[PDB]
Amino acid sequence: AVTQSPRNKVAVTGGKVTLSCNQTNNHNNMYWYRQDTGHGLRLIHYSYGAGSTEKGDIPDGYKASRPSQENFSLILELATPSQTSVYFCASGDFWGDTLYFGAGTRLSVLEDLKNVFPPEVAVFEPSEAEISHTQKATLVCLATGFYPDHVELSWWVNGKEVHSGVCTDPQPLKEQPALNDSRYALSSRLRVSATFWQNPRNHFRCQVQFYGLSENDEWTQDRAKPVTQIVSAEAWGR
Amino acid sequence: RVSYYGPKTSPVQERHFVYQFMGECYFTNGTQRIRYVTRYIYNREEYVRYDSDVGEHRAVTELGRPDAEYWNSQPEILERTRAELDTVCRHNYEGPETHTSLRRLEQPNVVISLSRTEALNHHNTLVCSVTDFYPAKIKVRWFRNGQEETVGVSSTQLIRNGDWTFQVLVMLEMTPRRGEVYTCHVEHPSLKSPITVEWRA
Amino acid sequence: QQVRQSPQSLTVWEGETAILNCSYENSAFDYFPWYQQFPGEGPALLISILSVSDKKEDGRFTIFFNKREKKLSLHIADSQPGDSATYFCAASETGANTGKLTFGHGTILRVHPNIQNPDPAVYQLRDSKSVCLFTDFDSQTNVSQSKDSDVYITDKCVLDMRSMDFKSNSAVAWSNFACANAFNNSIIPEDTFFP
Amino acid sequence: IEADHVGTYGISVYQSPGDIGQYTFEFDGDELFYVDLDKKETVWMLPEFGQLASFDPQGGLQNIAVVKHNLGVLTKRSNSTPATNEAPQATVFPKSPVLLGPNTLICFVDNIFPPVININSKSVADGVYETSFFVNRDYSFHKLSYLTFIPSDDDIYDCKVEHWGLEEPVLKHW
Repeated sequence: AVTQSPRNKVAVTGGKVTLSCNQTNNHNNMYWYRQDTGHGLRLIHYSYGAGSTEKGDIPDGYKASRPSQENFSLILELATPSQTSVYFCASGDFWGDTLYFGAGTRLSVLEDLKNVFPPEVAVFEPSEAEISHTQKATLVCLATGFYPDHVELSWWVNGKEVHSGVCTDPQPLKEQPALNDSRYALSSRLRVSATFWQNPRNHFRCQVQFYGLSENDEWTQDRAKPVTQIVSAEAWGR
Repeated sequence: RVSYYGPKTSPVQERHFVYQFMGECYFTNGTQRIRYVTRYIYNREEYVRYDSDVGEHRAVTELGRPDAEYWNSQPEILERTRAELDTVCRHNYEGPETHTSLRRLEQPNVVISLSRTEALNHHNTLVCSVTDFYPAKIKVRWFRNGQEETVGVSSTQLIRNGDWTFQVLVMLEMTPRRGEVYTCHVEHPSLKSPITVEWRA
Repeated sequence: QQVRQSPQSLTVWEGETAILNCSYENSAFDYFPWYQQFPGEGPALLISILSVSDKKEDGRFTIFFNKREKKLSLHIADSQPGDSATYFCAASETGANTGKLTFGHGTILRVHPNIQNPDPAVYQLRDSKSVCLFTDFDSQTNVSQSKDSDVYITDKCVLDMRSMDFKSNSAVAWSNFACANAFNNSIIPEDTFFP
Repeated sequence: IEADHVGTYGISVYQSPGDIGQYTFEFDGDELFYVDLDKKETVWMLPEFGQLASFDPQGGLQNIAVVKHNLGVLTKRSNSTPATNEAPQATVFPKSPVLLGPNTLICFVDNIFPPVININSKSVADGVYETSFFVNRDYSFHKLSYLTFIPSDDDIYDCKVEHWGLEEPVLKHW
């Protein structure tokens, strides 16, 4: 298929950012697209084969490199805040009817690494009314005060990830929708049979995967560094 | 504007090595008939050919063994190339060619000259050069005092200049007698009436 | 040259047809693939059509091509909620051997779950060291953010307890506060429940 | 194979080492245009034909990518048999009638293979204009080299041709 790398990156304005892409389809053409709201998919660079790179529609700020028939790589020599977007890699045969895309990369170019905050996850137990009116028990999870929106939320009932009766919001919400650096908050749900929630032998856990800094960055604040870790909150039966 | 379309070279699965691809479109009577031929050349050894008169990739050498057999299997390749007779040939002829090459008409430039300095009653040669004309169809005839002189007339072959213009020189053996009027006749499809340049003895 | 897709986003109810349109300027276009992208992953080919034909039907999805007005239309029938995504409309001039594809801006699809027999209610949950919960409401009602700031009201959601049925909407509001005023800035059903 | 008009659309020539390529368009012996492979722009022979027609220079870059690919595969399929050199030959003639006072000199080299040629007994280059390689039926190539000149009795001109098929360079005087 097509596996972009890394899937999430946070960087500072002025530094070098190098996205990479590998393919196992024996294709000859590779492309680098960026997706933005109100502007659709845009072509940046592409390559007909190892050794040659051809400019796309928006090649400014990026450089291309096709050192292998399987490898294509972007290069942000001088990063800017205008670059933050979701970048995509693709490929297709010559005269290739179809395009095989990658999974996607979320890039966040920030001016200062100060506003990078991990999330605070909390689980709320269902109201006794819903247990007595609907025979259902809805747990709600809140991950608050995090930046940027590079988070993924999972539930874990009895040590195994669940999907039946689960909901999460489409996109996060800004706590102060007027600041350029407003922290985000995402809400989720989990509904289970009331008789299954009243059994205290079952535990309900709420796990957030945070994508922030890496083990090769410099943290210059009294606060703890916002590395990529797991934030979890758990409740039990009653 | 109009669109020139090139064929889709089908792909394959101190020394020097050369590879070449062709896409020949043979037009007769306009688009009344077209024959399409694609040629794959490696080191001046044509090894694979597709001919619209055949309808199937054929091997021209033992090196064409795989590529011909392969391109015939996957119809996404064969049906594409087969159909290139309309998408590349007919399209180019009926489209961009009519607005360019099949519309170029350049009238010729006719000048007569004496190769040896004029000496009355002594034999000499006249040269009627005809330059810068397109297409190639042209007929040049020599007249002496109103009489088609075909004897002692030698014309060079058609000359390709390479910039969509031609060139023809037509030498005439003659002897200047005072009063004689030598005229060069040039008939070309880009001339509403034949051009006649004279040379008085 | 450019390609346009309208409307920028669409919302359809379950079991009924969605219609996503697309128009192109360059008359030389002949290949029209459609790429469907779900949240979190890249786009993948859904259905294509060549200018020679007027429609290719692939079960639920049919494209209708109009060479005259240079217009397109994708028809999704008996749409299930698994279709809510973004739909791009691409077009390439195959004769030009470009390799470029030139996508449209893409429409966004939202499939409303067909609800029947809902009892809309508002609950309050425990901190388990406050949150208001508005569940089991019909999908016809649209939720709006609280007039006040600091009132953190989220957009609707769909829950599907695979075991017993079940389609159930939900929306969580919280601040730093009484639940009877959470959806005050929103059009709530007159027959809601407030314990 | 005779016909009235002949279109030699999509001429793709590649050779390594050197990664040398070429993509041209011919019609009735004359070249409509070539594609500049380093500038990624179509360069027409006749500028007039530029305003009347268009060709996406990207419709070749890809073809040459296919041709580079097939060459690498075929070089191995033949146990790496190198190409045979070929002795070129030139013929020099003027475009318009040479009147001794305006004119340009053309050197027509034929039987060129491989397509690597270098075109008053002194190095001169006023307004030289070379063309891309033209295809021959024998799959060698020919190429023309214009020269912009003014004729005078004291002045004679030559055409130098450097090729691997020639043990030493040769020249044709005019």
